[PDB]
Amino acid sequence: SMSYSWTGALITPCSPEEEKLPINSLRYHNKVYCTTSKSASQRAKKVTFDRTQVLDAHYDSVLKDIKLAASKVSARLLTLEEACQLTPPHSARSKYGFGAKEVRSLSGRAVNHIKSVWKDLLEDPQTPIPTTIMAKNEVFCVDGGKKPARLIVYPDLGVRVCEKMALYDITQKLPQAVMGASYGFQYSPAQRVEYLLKAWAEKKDPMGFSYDTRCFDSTVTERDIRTEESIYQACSLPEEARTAIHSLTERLYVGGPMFNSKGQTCGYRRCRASGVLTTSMGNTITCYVKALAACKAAGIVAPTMLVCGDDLVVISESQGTEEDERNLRAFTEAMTRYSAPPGDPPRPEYDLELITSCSSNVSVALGPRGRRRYYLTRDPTTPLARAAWETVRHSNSWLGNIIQYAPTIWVRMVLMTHFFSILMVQDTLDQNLNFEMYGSVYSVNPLDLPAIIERLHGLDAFSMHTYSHHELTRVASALRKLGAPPLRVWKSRARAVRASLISRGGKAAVCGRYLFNWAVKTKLKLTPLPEARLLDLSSWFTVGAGGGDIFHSVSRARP
Ligand SMILES: CCN(c1cc2oc(-c3ccc(F)cc3)c(C(=O)NC)c2cc1-c1cccc(C(=O)NC2(c3ncccn3)CC2)c1)S(C)(=O)=O
Repeated sequence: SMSYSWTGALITPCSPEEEKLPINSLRYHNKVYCTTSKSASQRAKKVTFDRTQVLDAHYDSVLKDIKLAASKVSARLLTLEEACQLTPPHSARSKYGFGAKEVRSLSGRAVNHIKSVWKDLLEDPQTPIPTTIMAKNEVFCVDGGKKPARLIVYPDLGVRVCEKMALYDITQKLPQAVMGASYGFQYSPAQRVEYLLKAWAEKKDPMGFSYDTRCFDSTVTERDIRTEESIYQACSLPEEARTAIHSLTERLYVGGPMFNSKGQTCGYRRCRASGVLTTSMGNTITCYVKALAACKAAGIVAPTMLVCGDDLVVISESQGTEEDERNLRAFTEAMTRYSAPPGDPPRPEYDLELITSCSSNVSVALGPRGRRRYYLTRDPTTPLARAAWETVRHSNSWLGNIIQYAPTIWVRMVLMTHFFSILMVQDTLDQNLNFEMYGSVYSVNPLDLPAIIERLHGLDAFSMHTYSHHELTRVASALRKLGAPPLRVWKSRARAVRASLISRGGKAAVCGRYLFNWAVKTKLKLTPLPEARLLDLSSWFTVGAGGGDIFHSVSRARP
């Protein structure tokens, strides 16, 4: 069927929008742009297409294996209170006279509304649950042609809290149980790099590829979503959870009406809703089922897979150049029949460093003893374009980028320097900041960055040097494109930021010493941070990182 039908009503904004920075620094005015609801119709057309799905014995066999693996899981309902605390503080307010603040504080109006939503899920398994469709306002660098806005489709806040009560515990247990080491979200960046190097090394002759599905959410069929429900139902669950999961599947996940911000009927969806709890989990499991079945259909030899939502990497035993091309073509044809055709056809790679996945590539630099250190990086154009917009306007993406890409030269020299300088000038350094990342929210105090970085990337993230020529060229090109200061200027700025941080003492001084050790002549010998050992970041290493309206925070476990 068609992924979407449209009434012709526009995708409308809820708040005023800006395509360009106001000329009210104004050095980036013509270097950056923001997507708005004005390009929503162009995106709507791109995400609307017919799906045909033909499954075979390879798909059937893999699905039977997943269902048996899911049978081992036991999951429980979350209490209303647990689901309320997982809700981010600025999650889109309900249409029923309450917002995330009232949800988190367990106010009478919010609680009573959520209880009647839950009761309604138990009593009615069919009435379509309305959704809102919105165009995202995201920043990119001017370069072919302006990117149209991405679209999000979500149910009301009351329904979102109910999804957590029914399925949150499943999202924390089911993906690892059915996918094992293939489940991408479980790894910190250092552990992902370790897994990739190990998978590459355990091949007699390694060949790898990334597989980019064209608009994965739209390729997800009604049958794929009802199959996801049957994988959920294979778990040992309380009866109440089974009823609510079935009702959420038929009333919301399989499809339903979409309304614009004005309350006008906008369209009808027959594919994945971008803004529901099960998007990240369902995409991960469904991508995994299709890809493993396609590996079997193609004759991919000894595959090792890594899956994060719709991002997929397959590392296997090379069968020779001609055979590898033939097997990848056969892999693409099988993925196409399963309703997952590619954007660009996959290419066999014989160097792990040449594979791009989740917009990232593995790069090499040297450590304190001149030993090789592998890390994930990416083109910094979009992170730097967003940092420029957010500095000119207010406050976010910079914190998410610092955390994910802490060992990169562009984070160390540019992002870290600029944002620690802004934090001190604002005198709002010792505050927890909330930042949005793929539909979920994280609360991090910047003063805790050294311990967080050590836990995620290791102590080598503060002592890496001799970055690659490709990496240095990519960073210098991005800064030039944006008309931003070159790398040579960031060292002098970092010395000042480091001095200011040290002069403040305490945690601020630890940030100065660890994060900016690269900027000084007389390097200190950085030792492991005892605080890093106590960190509890359990929720961070789950599908919750890829979406689902989840609030993640930094906890500290007792020894
Ligand atoms: C999204 C970027 N990253 C990633 C880079 C990656 O590179 C490959 C990859 C590259 C090359 C290759 F040959 C094979 C594979 C990935 C892959 O698995 N492809 C199948 C992959 C996944 C992520 C990722 C995705 C989603 C969440 C988090 C995530 O939660 N990140 C953290 C975080 N995010 C926010 C807030 C706080 N913490 C840091 C934990 C990571 S990265 C650099 O962060 O590891």
